[PDB]
Amino acid sequence: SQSDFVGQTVELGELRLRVRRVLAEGGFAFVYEAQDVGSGREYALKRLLSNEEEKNRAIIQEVCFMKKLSGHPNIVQFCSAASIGKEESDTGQAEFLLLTELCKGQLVEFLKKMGPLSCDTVLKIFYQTCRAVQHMHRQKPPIIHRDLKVENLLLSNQGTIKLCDFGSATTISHYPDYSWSAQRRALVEEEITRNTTPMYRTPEIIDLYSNFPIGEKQDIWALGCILYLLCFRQHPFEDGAKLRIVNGKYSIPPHDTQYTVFHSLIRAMLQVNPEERLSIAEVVHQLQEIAAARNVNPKSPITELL
Amino acid sequence: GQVQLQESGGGLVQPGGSLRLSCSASGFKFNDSYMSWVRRVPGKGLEWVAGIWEDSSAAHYRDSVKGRFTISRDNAKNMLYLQMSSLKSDDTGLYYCVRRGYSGDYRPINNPSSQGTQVTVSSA
Ligand SMILES: COc1cc2ncnc(Nc3ccc(F)c(Cl)c3)c2cc1OCCCN1CCOCC1
Ligand SMILES: COc1cc2ncnc(Nc3ccc(F)c(Cl)c3)c2cc1OCCCN1CCOCC1
Repeated sequence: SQSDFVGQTVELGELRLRVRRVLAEGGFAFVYEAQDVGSGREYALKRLLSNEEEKNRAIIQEVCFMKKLSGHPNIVQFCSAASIGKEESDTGQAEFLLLTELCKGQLVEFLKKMGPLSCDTVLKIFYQTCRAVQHMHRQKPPIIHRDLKVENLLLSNQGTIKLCDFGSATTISHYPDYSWSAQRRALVEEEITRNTTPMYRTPEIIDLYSNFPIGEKQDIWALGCILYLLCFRQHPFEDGAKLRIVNGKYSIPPHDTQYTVFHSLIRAMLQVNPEERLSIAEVVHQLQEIAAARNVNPKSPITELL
Repeated sequence: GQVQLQESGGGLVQPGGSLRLSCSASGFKFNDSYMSWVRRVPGKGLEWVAGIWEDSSAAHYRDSVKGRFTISRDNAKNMLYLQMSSLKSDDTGLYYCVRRGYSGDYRPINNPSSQGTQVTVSSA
């Protein structure tokens, strides 16, 4: 049992980790809180037991991505990883161990625990998120997260935001072409819908006859929805109406005076055509000018959430 | 749950001198908790100093205090202790005891709830 794994001591290189708690249940791979008996340092440990080579190469690519993104203040710090051959495993299930730094918890958790959020709070939250994405798009080749939601935003022990789950990421861009046959468009949409959830789908992955590019601009749409959620406490496409996503039909609260400064960014990130959406660099620049004109350091720890 | 931690034993101490901190616990199971001492150094913030396993099988310290400090515990009385020796001016701070350990670069998991005890390493 994945729950009876608590109390076990896992050896990972020089580390001898005691499994203390269950942090998350993903069905395929639990996430545990682990503590080294030789140093006392605590970690988060992801453990995959699977034979399916699709999940295996997924977590292998997941590891390589984190090593590339290591050292960034807004991305969760990679520690170590190891895999055990199916032949040599204890249960005869191929074992993969993924170890990263331990955070305080999910942003969502520390959100509902605390009237509404001030503009300075939303500014720090969103800016530190966009810095993480910016660092991913800066790589060679660029890294596209594709699974950007508030559930994947963590709050560090320092009080800053850390982006965490990179299992869905990719470095391949897809450009629907004249040479794309009618059934190729059909097969691709199936593959996307089986790996996605309605409310998080983008216009470019719903209509595959629009010839919209499917790449980096996906994240900007996701960031656009995040900023909306941070302000108005709801997803702009929560109900999952695919008719409203493709047509970009959402509604900013009519008489909202509190988050007026963010209306320009929301409208500019939620553009149906990816080629009309702001780049990640343009997003950061506008945020920095908002922070400068509000006398706020956007990289500073968010004490309100602590 | 209610967590009640209370530190004491600090005060004005001289460089190269010694001191002995203590902490009482209640409202949780002290026998099922990795216990740590953390300090709040002025101009630096919070940092992890020392830690001990729930069964005292392992004791951990930060590099700047190894060999000089000694942590211990008594589960029967729910008491945590820190024996400090060869105190340097850098050891000056506000000391707390917390549950669980740390992450990354000596950054504590649990951010103090108690008032803590003051430790001042001064040459009078
Ligand atoms: C103490 O709180 C956490 C610290 C964490 N520190 C680091 N990483 C986390 N998640 C995570 C995410 C993806 C990964 F690949 C790995 Cl290795 C770890 C963490 C998740 C944590 O909590 C998980 C949140 C899932 N909760 C579980 C309870 O119900 C609401 C959903
Ligand atoms: C939220 O997750 C996704 C979003 C996606 N969003 C857009 N496109 C995807 N794939 C894709 C693949 C081929 C194509 F030609 C095109 Cl156009 C798109 C996506 C794939 C996604 O998941 C791919 C598989 C990720 N899992 C992670 C762990 O389990 C095994 C692999």
